[PDB]
Amino acid sequence: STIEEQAKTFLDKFNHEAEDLFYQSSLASWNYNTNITEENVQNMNNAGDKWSAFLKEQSTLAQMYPLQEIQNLTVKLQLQALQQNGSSVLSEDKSKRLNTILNTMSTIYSTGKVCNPDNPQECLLLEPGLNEIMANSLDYNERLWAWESWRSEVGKQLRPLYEEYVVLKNEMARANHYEDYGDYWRGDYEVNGVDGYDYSRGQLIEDVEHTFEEIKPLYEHLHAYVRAKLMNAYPSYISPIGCLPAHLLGDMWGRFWTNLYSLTVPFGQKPNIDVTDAMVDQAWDAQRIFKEAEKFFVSVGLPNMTQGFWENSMLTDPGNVQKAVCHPTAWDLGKGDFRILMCTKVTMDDFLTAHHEMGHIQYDMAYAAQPFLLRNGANEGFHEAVGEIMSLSAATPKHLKSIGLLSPDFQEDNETEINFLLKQALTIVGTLPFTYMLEKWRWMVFKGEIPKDQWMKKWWEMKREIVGVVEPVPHDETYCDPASLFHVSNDYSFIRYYTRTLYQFQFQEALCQAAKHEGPLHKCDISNSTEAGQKLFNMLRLGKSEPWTLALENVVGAKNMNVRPLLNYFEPLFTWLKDQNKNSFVGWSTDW
Amino acid sequence: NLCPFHEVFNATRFASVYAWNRKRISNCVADYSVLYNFAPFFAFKCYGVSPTKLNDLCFTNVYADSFVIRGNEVSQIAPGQTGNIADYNYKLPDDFTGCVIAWNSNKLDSKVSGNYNYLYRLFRKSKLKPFERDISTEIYQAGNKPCNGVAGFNCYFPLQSYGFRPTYGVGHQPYRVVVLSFELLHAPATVCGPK
Repeated sequence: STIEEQAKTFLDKFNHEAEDLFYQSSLASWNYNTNITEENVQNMNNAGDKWSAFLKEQSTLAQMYPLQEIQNLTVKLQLQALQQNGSSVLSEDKSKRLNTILNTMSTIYSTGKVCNPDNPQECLLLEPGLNEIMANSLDYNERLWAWESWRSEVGKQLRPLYEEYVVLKNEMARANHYEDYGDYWRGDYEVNGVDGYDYSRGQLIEDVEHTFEEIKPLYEHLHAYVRAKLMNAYPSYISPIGCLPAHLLGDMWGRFWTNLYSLTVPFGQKPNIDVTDAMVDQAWDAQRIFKEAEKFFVSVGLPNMTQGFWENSMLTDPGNVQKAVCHPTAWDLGKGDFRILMCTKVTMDDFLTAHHEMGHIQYDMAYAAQPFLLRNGANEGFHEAVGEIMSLSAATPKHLKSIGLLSPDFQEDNETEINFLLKQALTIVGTLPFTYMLEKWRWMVFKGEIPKDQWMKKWWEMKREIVGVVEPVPHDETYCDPASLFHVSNDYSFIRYYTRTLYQFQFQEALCQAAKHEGPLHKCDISNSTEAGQKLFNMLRLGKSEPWTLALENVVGAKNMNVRPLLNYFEPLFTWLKDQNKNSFVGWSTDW
Repeated sequence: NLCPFHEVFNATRFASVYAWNRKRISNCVADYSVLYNFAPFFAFKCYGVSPTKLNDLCFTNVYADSFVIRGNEVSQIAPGQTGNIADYNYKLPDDFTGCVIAWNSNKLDSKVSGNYNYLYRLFRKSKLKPFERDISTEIYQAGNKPCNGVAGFNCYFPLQSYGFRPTYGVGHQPYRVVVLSFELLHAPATVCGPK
């Protein structure tokens, strides 16, 4: 007859049934992912409904228990994870309506159909066709018309759905004393735990704003260089003292830049370091491709994937024997199950995604000690960061010729590797102002300084003042742009991407300070350093148990976000990029 | 006299942890060689006896137990070690004499559809005495004022299921374990070593 101990007993009773039903749900999800048959669809739907129903039942059981002044500082965080009843806190009619709305959101994003008036019946859709047209064609007017028409036909139906989405989710956040849905998303970063390691919302948005402020000049000079190369290519319609439209930015939305590599490459006499010619000779297969990744993780000190998981995992697409999804996934089913699922090619893009997925699996090995309810990263963004650290090490020529893969004569020099750093700068740097811009838009719409009707002017003003992109045609509320993203219809936040970038650069700086291989950050390796493996695995095993601030103290010694690793990594570029970038206009003009 | 360890180790049904099968040995001279002859074993570490002195001393009585546990907690069956299966289901003596055997049973003691057969108990009133066995509906009535005995809200059942799937990984697959306890009471002669 003790009450805190009774709560602990309830925690045990929850977690045991939760794990042995979550395995049943996730195995059915994997069976759906293996062969597409309606038996698997029915099994997955039934298992998911069972899992959600039981989760709601222990959620009610946890909500009935008192929470005031109950602390082991670990059980308390488990109950903070389990207190949330979901969207059924209000009248359930509006919650079911909201789920129906989200289903409509996903379907209309999946069917964002646009066709030309010349051939209305013969046309292409968003995912397979428009992307390859953008990545291949360089036409100004055709891409502009396709971009504008797609955004108009999307925004005409995406405007009111979001407009009455925000008003409902305001009161949904007002339940349980939160102020807005952006504040709820920032409460994923909340640490109301042990004192001295505190973390709240206001200094979170302050940290994001400040870190972007020290990010800003490097993006500004990369933007100026990119616009200089585009003016070297296409100088006619756009003035060289202003912004550029988004439909020459390599993507319709602008959330990537890698498609501009072919247009904006300097030092073109040396194509990039490519060994794809040599698996005509070495004839490497995907299973042993995984085997060098496993040898890499044993080399740094981390444990290896157990032998049974080789026949658990799917290492090759089925082919014509049946159809399946082609998406690199790291399935942690539960009960110590870890599978890798992708349609495996032989190129280094597949090798790099293999390293990222193996990092995901290895982190999943690492936090296996904690209970089921705490089996996520210390924040929302360590999963996509741990694999991203391993993505950097395999890229350098030193790793390829240390394992003897590269021809020995290449190595590195003064003339090269700018062509390697600018590829990453197009991959990594340009994403950060875009994610900061739109997520600040969404959070400050939730803060309410924007009127709900007038969502276009502060959009375009912030785009000119942060990422420097100009609309060529003015938009009213019917021509709704920001809802057209992939993740807006799915209601996902992008802070995981900015945070994973800053975090894995801090991790690269940290793990290059415990490996003795000293130099500029890009040409240093993680391979075979036992102290580095100890520091990394000390971070990795924590899970959600201790707060993420202490998790990041375990490796770098700094609680908050520090962009100095990013600046040091991209500064070998920055000694040269701004020097070639001089004698041009600097900054964004709002008039253009 | 050869007594059949062929029924002790190799069988069809082993019970769960809350009811270990207690088998007494007092009328045989057992061939202590199956530990090398049967199978490669997960656990041969044991506090009690050494493989050299198993046959040297004339041991008068033997007890044998068989059940199945998780691969993570094979080392948990030991004197001093604490946890929800050691000190609540099967507690070892502090200076227990004997050697314990464990083998992976994933080959046949696991169903792909699932095996909701074995159970384990999560809470007695306190840590149970070693070699104390209970099989009862011990409904841990967690009432702020008590659950009146059966079939209601707030009434947490003691025994938790032990679901089994061969798709699991090492450390969570089934691992059956047999223990051999050796006793000499203030006793006459019942069993002696072979010549």
